[PDB]
Amino acid sequence: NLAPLPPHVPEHLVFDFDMYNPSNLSAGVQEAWAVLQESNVPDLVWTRCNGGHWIATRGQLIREAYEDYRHFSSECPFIPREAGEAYDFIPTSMDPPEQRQFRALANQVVGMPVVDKLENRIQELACSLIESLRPQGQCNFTEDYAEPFPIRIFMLLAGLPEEDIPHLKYLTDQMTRPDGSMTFAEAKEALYDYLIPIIEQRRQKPGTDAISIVANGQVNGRPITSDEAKRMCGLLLVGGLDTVVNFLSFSMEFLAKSPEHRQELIERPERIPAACEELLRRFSLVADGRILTSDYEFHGVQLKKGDQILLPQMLSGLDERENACPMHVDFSRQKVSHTTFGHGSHLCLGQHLARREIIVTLKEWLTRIPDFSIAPGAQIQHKSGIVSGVQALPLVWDPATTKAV
Ligand code: HEM
Ligand SMILES: O=C1C[C@H]2CC[C@@H]1C2
Repeated sequence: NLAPLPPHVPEHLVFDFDMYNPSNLSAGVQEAWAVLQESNVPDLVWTRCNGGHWIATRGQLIREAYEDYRHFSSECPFIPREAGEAYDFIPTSMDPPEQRQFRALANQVVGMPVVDKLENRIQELACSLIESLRPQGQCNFTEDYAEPFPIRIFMLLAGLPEEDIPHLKYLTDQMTRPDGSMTFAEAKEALYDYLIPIIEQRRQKPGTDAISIVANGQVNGRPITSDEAKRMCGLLLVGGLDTVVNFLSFSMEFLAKSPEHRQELIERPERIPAACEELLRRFSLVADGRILTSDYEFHGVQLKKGDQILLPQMLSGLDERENACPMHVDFSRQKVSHTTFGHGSHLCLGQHLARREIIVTLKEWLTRIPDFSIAPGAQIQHKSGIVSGVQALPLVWDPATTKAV
């Protein structure tokens, strides 16, 4: 299902990439997207899939488009258009200068100072989850750790019941990795239906949770509205539930397959921070975009007003111009270049939280379960979309080689 090429699109620029079902998926999701960076592909291409849109394939263009909010607007950041149109999360669907006030608030909730406050729980949950797994010599890492670890920390931050997870998780998944089961507007509506009562409850009787803080915040000297709070929280959920979860699986899948990388972190712990950035570069997983506010010539390609462009945050760091031997994991790279957390005014607020969750996990897992591998004959399946994921990750290990702490 390729849409007919618009008249302004030169046929030499066509490359029919399906962000939702890329051809090389078997090889891995990063590898499947990396095809866009082969010598045969122009830097800026047009795909006829998903209704037709542009894709920037290079770190250079991605960074520029991100910096340029005057031309590339956040207003409609998701492909396909219907999804981008229904998308109304704050601060993500807004441009500066309006964005700024909303960002300052979300920052109060997810920011540095919150991490510093939650540090002991993160460490506590990580240790508890691992210890519980250790003696079993086998898990489903995605269901057993990747999911509960980050999610329970989020549920804690948000003051939401663990009971709600499954429901919330599903709706979130529909938004980033649509199934066909529900349209974006539908999913969005369901999420909002969930939240509305909660926001109401917390405007009345405020707590110390993230929702209470957002529901009663000030923006541009006045109180946030119910609709604004709902739009903020909807974003917080997607970030809390769907990002860190997916990243850990990719990282763990890699560690499971590379004994020498595990060893390196075991002996040279001082390398964990560097390694964490290198995994962020190598297993980058977000791809959203922007919308042209007007006709604009960019790197000699004529973009028309209303055109959408995918600016895959995932691709910057896989770009050979940015990182020599990009598909290779090297914890001792002199410079790890990526835009895994974005670039420009929308730079990820939760990055501090995400790095803490990653680093604790590496340190704590390796401490207790230094030697593990993928279950014999398990075929690991990746999934692509706005946020790419791993379907399941069966791990196996010998209990006898683990260490209780
Ligand atoms: C590995 C984990 C994560 C990745 C790769 C990631 C990636 C991103 C990216 C690429 C953007 C910008 C999108 C754009 O420019 O359209 C973003 C923005 C955002 N992320 Fe993160 N994120 C992660 C974790 C989180 C977490 C855990 C939270 C909160 C619980 C979160 C909250 C946010 C918020 C609030 C923004 C919007 C900032 C603004 O618009 O000013 N993120 N993230
Ligand atoms: O809406 C979105 C922007 C990035 C963070 C969550 C999801 C991907």
